[PDB]
Amino acid sequence: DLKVEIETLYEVSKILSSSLNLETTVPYIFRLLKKLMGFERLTLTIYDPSTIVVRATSSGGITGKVWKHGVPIVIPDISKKIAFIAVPIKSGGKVIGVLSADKEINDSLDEYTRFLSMIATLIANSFSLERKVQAERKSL
Amino acid sequence: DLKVEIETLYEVSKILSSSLNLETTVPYIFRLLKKLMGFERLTLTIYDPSTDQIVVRATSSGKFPKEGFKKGEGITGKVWKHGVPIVIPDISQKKIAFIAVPIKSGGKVIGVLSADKEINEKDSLDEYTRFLSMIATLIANSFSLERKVQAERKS
Repeated sequence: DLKVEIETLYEVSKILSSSLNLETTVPYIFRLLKKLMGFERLTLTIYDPSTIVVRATSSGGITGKVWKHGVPIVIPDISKKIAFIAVPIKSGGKVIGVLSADKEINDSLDEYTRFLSMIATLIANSFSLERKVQAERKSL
Repeated sequence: DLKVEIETLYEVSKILSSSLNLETTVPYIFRLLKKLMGFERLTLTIYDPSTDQIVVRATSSGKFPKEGFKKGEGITGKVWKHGVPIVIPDISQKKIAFIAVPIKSGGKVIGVLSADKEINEKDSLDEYTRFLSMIATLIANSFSLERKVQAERKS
């Protein structure tokens, strides 16, 4: 399965390195996470430091604490168990959003969390870069 | 093991996604492949299709021949232009392998990525080659994207 992880990480890495548009990119990423990793009910939200710029959701109140303290929250069993993961999207020193998902497990959960956190960080950077480029267009 | 490849891939992708400029990017990437994967004397060369001149040329840390070539680079002269990975498991003339993976965007190959690896019985040279390809593909994409940004800039 650790091979499937690299494959997924690599695939999302390609999507990002070739496109500076998160609002089309994210859906592709969710698709990958859902098809390979087996996530579900994925959801992302990113707020402009001024305030809510981006929002996406998967197909088919705890997040609040991730904004406050900017640390990964997890609940191994909501009631095989269904876990709920919510990692912080943080770049520029602040937390700018949260990435969440469900993952039915039998399996190591802490690994899925470490992974979903890797995506959140990659996404955090792309968002920053997309805004930097928009800034150049604004000046001109 | 794969746990190291994941971290390394994650680290390089965390760089490519932070800036468009390749010249300040590649340096960090080479420093990772060297300290995590155990590569060395890595080199990246991207050409201009029309003039066949060098657009990008980055080399890692370490001793390079007085002439700038890597012994392996001189050997595999412009063979990368076929879009196929080249490898010489031994460069004798522990083993020292040389890997050269093609950088291809927009269909055409536009450069090469090379690295030397001190292999042994415990590590597979075939796996390292596959990994260097992933990096080559990511680098190609960023190069492509930096040009698209440079284009919309002139307009």
